[PDB]
Amino acid sequence: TIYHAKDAVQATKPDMRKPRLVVFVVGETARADHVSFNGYERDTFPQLAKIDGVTNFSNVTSCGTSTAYSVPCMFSYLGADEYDVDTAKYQENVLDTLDRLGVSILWRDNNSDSKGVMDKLPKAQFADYKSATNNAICNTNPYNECRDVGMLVGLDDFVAANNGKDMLIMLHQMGNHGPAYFKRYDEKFAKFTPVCEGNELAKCEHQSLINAYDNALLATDDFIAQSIQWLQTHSNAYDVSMLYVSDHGESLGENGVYLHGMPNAFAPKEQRSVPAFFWTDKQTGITPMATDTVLTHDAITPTLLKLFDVTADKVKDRTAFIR
Ligand SMILES: [Au+]
Repeated sequence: TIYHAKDAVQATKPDMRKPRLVVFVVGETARADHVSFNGYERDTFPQLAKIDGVTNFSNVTSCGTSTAYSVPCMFSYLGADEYDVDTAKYQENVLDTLDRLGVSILWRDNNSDSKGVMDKLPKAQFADYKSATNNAICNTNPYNECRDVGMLVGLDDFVAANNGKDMLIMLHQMGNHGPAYFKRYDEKFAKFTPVCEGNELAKCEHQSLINAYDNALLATDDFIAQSIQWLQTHSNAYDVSMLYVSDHGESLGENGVYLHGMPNAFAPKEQRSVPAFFWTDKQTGITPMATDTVLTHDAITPTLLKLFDVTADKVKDRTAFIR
C-alpha cells in the first residue's frame, strides 16, 4: 500500500465537540445539462428544489467517463493528471485516511461495487444492496429491481451502533445506469412518455430515449431528497451534510454516440459534465463554494477531509466544494 496522507490529523474529536454525520451519494450517469438547476428545459428535480440550503454546482468535470475509471479517482489523493487507474487499488485513498483516524466508514452499493475503493477496509463495511437480503425495496416494479431508496432503510441501526462517532456513509446509486433507463424508476416517476424500452439505443426514437433518461433522473431526485430528509432526523445530535456527485455523464445520441466510457482524449463533453449538489444543516457552519466555481472530481477528497476537520499536506491547496 502506497501512502499519501500519513500526516493527516483531525483537529477536533467527536468527544470534544458535536459528532459529524455525512452521506455521500455516489451518482451514476447523470448529465449536468439535464438538471433543471443548470438550465434544462424540464423540471427534473422537483423535490430537491424545495429543500432549504442545497447548493447546485453548474461547472463540474468528472475525472473519467466510466464507473471503473472515475470512482477510484473521486476518492484518490493524486488528482486527475497524476491518477493511474491501474495502480489505484493499492494507494491510500481518502476513506483509508478517514477510517484510520476513527471515522466510521460505511459503503452501501446498489450499482456494482466500490471499484476497489473499500478493498483495504473490513468487508463488513461494504454491503451489496442490489439483492433482497439487504434491500427491502425491490418489489415496487415489474422487474423486482432493488431501488436506491432501499439504502436508507436501517441506516438508523448503523447510527445506533456508532453512537457519538463521526460517520461517513457512501450510497453508490444505480441511478441513471443504461442502456435500460426504463427499468431505473417506478411508475410514479414515469412523467415523460413515451419511453424507449430496447437495448439497441439509436434504434429508439430520440424523444423517447430522452424521456426514459429524464424519468430516471426524477427517481434520483426523490432519492437525494429522501437522503437529506433522513439526515434531518439526526440534525440535533449530529452535524449533518450531504454531498452528491455523478461519476460521469452520458451520451444521448449526439453525433451517433450513446452510453459512455469513451477515452478522455476524444470523449465528448456530455460524458464529463456531471451534476453535484451539497446540502448542510445551517447549524454546522459549513459554507459552500460559489455555485459556479470551476470544479472537478479533484475537489471530493478535500471536501471529505474538511467535513471531518482533517488536514492533509497533499490536498492543502486544493479547491473543495466547501470553504
Ligand atoms: Au457510471
